[PDB]
Amino acid sequence: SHMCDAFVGTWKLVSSENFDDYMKEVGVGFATRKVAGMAKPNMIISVNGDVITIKSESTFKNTEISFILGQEFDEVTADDRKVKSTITLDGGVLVHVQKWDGKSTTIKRKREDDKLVVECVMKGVTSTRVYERA
Ligand SMILES: CCSC1=NC(=O)CC(=O)N1C1CCCCC1
Ligand SMILES: CCSC1=NC(=O)CC(=O)N1C1CCCCC1
Repeated sequence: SHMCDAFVGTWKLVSSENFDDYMKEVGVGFATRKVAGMAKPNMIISVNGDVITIKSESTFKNTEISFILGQEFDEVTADDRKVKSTITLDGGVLVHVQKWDGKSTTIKRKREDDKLVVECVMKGVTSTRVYERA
């Protein structure tokens, strides 16, 4: 058993704010922003030993990352950036940093009440996305 337990399960998007703006900041093109912004993903978090898996399933894309906390990995994002990612647990929050082309973005995932809150930041543009158990 582990503190990451609080994240495990199947989650459904219930609200999004400022995500088109965040995606613009990151450099996502118009057509991708439109189609990804329409997506209503289900997000499946699981843990097997030290390996955490986060899967997103939507009509836009079905993606998945697996990782060990603190240990860099290379990720291809749904908008086709090739980034170096590191995810750590800080004070109960999963902190995901992606670095590419001298740029960086941080994605925080946290449990608040019965929700899983996703906060995405690029420069000083923040987007908040709220998920509930499916
Ligand atoms: C735009 C949909 S993708 C997505 N959306 C979210 O709001 C949270 C989340 O973590 N993901 C992905 C990221 C890549 C790994 C699998 C999950
Ligand atoms: C909520 C995290 S956003 C995110 N995280 C990733 O780890 C991969 C990825 O592809 N994305 C975005 C990128 C913009 C297009 C929509 C998905």
